[PDB]
Amino acid sequence: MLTNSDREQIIAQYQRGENDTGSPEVQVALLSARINDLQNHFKAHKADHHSRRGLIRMVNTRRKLLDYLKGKDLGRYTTLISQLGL
Amino acid sequence: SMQDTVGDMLTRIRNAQMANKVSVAMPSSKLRKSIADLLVSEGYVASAVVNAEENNKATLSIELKYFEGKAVIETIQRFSRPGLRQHRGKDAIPTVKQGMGVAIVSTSQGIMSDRAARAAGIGGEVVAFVA
Amino acid sequence: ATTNQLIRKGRKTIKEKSKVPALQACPQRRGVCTRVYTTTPKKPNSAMRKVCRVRLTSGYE
RNA sequence: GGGAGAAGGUACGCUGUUGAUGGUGAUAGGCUCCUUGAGCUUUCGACAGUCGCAGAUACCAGGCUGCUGCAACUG
RNA sequence: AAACUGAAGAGUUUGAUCAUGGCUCAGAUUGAACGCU
RNA sequence: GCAAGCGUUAAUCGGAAUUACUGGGCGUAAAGGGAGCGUAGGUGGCUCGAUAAGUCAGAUGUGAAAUCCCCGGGCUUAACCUGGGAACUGCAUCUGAUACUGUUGAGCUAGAGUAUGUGAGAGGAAGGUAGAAUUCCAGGUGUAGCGGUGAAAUGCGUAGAGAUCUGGAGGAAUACCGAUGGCGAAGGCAGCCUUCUGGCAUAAUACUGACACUGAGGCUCGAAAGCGUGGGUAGCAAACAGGAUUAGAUACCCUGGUAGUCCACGCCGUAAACGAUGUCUACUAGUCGUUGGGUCCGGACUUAGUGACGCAGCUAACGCAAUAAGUA
RNA sequence: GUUCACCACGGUGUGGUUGAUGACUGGGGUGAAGUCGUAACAAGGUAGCCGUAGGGGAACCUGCGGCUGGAUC
Repeated sequence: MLTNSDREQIIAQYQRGENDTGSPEVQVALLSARINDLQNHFKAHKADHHSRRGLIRMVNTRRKLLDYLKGKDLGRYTTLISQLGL
Repeated sequence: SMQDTVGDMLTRIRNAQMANKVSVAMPSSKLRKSIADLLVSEGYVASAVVNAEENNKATLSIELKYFEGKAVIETIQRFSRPGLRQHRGKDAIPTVKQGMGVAIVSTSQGIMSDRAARAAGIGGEVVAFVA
Repeated sequence: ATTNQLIRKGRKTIKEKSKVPALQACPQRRGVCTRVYTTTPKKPNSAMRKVCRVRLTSGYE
């Protein structure tokens, strides 16, 4: 998984405001970290379809938040995807 | 999801009237309060008050009427749903129960009765039929 | 059948074909009897009904 | 993968003009480098003319299709 | 002044029933044909 | 009954609400996609403004005449002809209104999410392991049957079976717990342990601020059987062989028995894949169970499921009924 | 007038789409004093049905999984 410590590290890096932990930036960053970490699990467990269902839902949620953020403020979206390599 | 706020309010009134409820409360909006005000002025409901609650919310509470055991609102049907909106001209507004009912019309001069819109020579969205 | 479904797809009235194709939408039609015979009716009835096999000007037999 | 060069078409000589283009490097300028490019040579084209029966003119250099039996094939 | 007036069903699945559902019929129309007159 | 016509045939609409826009349906009559994710599209919370595209109204121009309809007029009447209207639901351009939809600026938190603590679970994937049992192999005891059936027989057994005891090999499944119990989107998922891992439920606070719903195509997953390749192979068992039963018996019953069932990796993409009930919202008497929480004082309330009833309402009826087939 | 350019007819080759016919062959229907059975409806005499596989003169049977639209319990 991701520990509480590195989850809070990601939160702190992408804080738009003080202890917000809810903006599209921090949400997308946390989803990105979780997906990139779960890649390790699914390389060793290819037939884990029940877990892959949740990972696909993570991908879908990140895509929804990225499109919403792009439609809201395009500078923030172009900055966020550049930071996250998307 | 909930995508018909007017239809939700009308269904709340209809279900409470079928359940013989004294009053029905719902989340308030200005359009809902206007429709309730037209119902009060038409005499279909006893009153409608907006109580401003916390968190910038409000509750519209409507007191219902019952005459001779039966509900005063014999029928209340949404006409122009979100999936199919209906707009009519001054001489095209549908009459409800030969005129003994009310067609709620949202015109440019506000939300009024179909007979009021006909008197004003105006048209608009036909939102509901209440009889 | 929602309003959107009706506008996207629509309603379809299939068209019944004529029960008398050999007339070709004519009141009558001329032919030559290629056979004059009799035949027996369906189950309730019994008779020797008089039939003619006729080739019409429309190309049907 | 193929069948396939399936089948079947069209152009093709010479003369003049002309566009592009590869190589090599004289000459100048700053066993080497860069720019420039004389002369020589490569490859595609275009346009105009011209002669004959005939321009891949000689030698050289697949005939091609349809159905069907057998054996998978190279050997 | 007026142009603002308009809406019928029946038969047939069953021992019988209700529903569904097709088929059929009563109307109007025609650049019509045919039969009798 | 029509009548200088009357019937028939052809043809269109009607009746047909029988393609249902007006104006139908999909639990069982035909009809919910196996399930989900999602693209285009459709639809979409609250408050204050802007705009005026949709919308509404007015003006103007046009919408040929004829036809249709209304009021008249002329043929002796009528058909017919004719004057004036009405209409031609339309389009264009300006003007005005801003309730709603569209486009926009700002704000809000109630829909939707995030962080943090606890909890339940046969959710998934990879390994390992345990004990009962079967089968087989090898021995000890022992002797004449075993097995099977409605009865039998085939079969096994005097080359020693079956039974009983002791060792060994191997595969598969996981008794009890066990529960209209739980988890999962469905398909599904039960010994125990570890590793990797998804979702959910729950308390409070903080946060984002409409980020939503649904979804043609598309993709993913998807019982069992089946297919490819390589393993494995105890039991069971299509096919198959035999014995019965029977007129026959390509069956049911019996004795055997190979594929398959198991594993790995790929196909397949179907099921009465069912609740024969698409997803998501809100609202509408109640009563009694049960699973996971939570908060109070053994009870009470509340939550997310999962069941049995039962009003109103709905239904052709059966029945459904807050887990609707009710109201939208 | 000549010549070139454009171009209609006409020609050549190779395909596509489609109609009618075709020995033979497949299923579908209709027809009566037929032949063989008796598969379904009752627990239809082995509950039925669904998917799939194998088998069989034929209705069908058998395995695996599923459903109740199953009696009796």
